[PDB]
Amino acid sequence: SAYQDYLARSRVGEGLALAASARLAVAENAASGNGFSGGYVSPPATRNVESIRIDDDTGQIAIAFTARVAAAGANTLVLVPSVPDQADTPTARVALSKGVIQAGTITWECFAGDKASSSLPAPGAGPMPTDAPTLAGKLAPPECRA
Repeated sequence: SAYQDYLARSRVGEGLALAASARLAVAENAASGNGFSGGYVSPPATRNVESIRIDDDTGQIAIAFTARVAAAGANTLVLVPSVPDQADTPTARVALSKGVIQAGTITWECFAGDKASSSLPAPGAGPMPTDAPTLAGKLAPPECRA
């Protein structure tokens, strides 16, 4: 129902905001050439957010929501970071490179479970999720959707 979607979307948006902590951790580790989950302490679990985790190799962030939001196994959103292949007049986007000093601006793309390709502006597509998200796009903000 439209009303049920409203409840879920509000809570999913809160989860995405709470994941700012992880986006900052990934950026700090990228700036120092460290594994991207290094030093990251996720905030307390809430009634709506079960966990926020960082992939140490790619910097992808997985947000798992509680059953208040979506069923188990259909409850995860993924945020994918990328950088331009070169800062000046890029021709493509590339996944983060573990161990490399990368202090430039990171672009994050949100993927819900039904989003089958990257949809970023110039310089083009970002990487796909490593672990696939499972949250239905209808429950997520529009830029996470197919």
